Amino acid sequence: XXNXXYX
Amino acid sequence: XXNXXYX
Amino acid sequence: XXNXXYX
Amino acid sequence: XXNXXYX
Ligand SMILES: *[C@@H]1O[C@H](CO)[C@@H](O)[C@H](O)[C@H]1O
Ligand SMILES: *[C@@H]1O[C@H](CO)[C@@H](O)[C@H](O)[C@H]1O
Ligand SMILES: *[C@@H]1O[C@H](CO)[C@@H](O)[C@H](O)[C@H]1O
Ligand SMILES: *[C@@H]1O[C@H](CO)[C@@H](O)[C@H](O)[C@H]1O
Ligand SMILES: *[C@H]1C[C@](C)(N)C(O)(O)[C@H](C)O1
Ligand SMILES: *[C@H]1C[C@](C)(N)C(O)(O)[C@H](C)O1
Ligand SMILES: *[C@H]1C[C@](C)(N)C(O)(O)[C@H](C)O1
Ligand SMILES: *[C@H]1C[C@](C)(N)C(O)(O)[C@H](C)O1
Repeated sequence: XXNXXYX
Repeated sequence: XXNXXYX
Repeated sequence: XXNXXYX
Repeated sequence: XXNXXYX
């Protein structure tokens, strides 16, 4: 990761 | 809000 | 984004 | 003010 979310 | 990110 | 805030 | 925006 490294991005965020939430999915 | 309620979503996340990060932008 | 493009909106503002703050939430 | 105190809120943000932008309008
Ligand atoms: C990103 O979100 C995860 C899940 O809640 C968390 O473990 C990290 O601390 C946070 O930075
Ligand atoms: C973003 O939201 C996640 C999930 O609740 C949390 O773990 C992080 O600390 C927050 O920055
Ligand atoms: C939020 O956006 C306004 C408008 O561009 C800027 O003046 C602020 O510094 C920023 O926090
Ligand atoms: C809020 O946005 C205004 C307009 O750009 C700015 O003057 C403030 O510095 C900022 O905090
Ligand atoms: C992150 C926040 C969210 C998008 N509202 C969710 O609860 O649906 C997701 C599972 O976690
Ligand atoms: C959230 C995580 C990210 C997408 N990697 C970023 O660091 O670019 C952003 C500023 O914050
Ligand atoms: C932006 C301005 C605000 C709406 N007054 C707040 O302080 O509550 C928020 C956290 O940030
Ligand atoms: C703040 C950002 C915005 C909502 N995109 C706008 O450019 O329309 C407004 C004038 O300023």
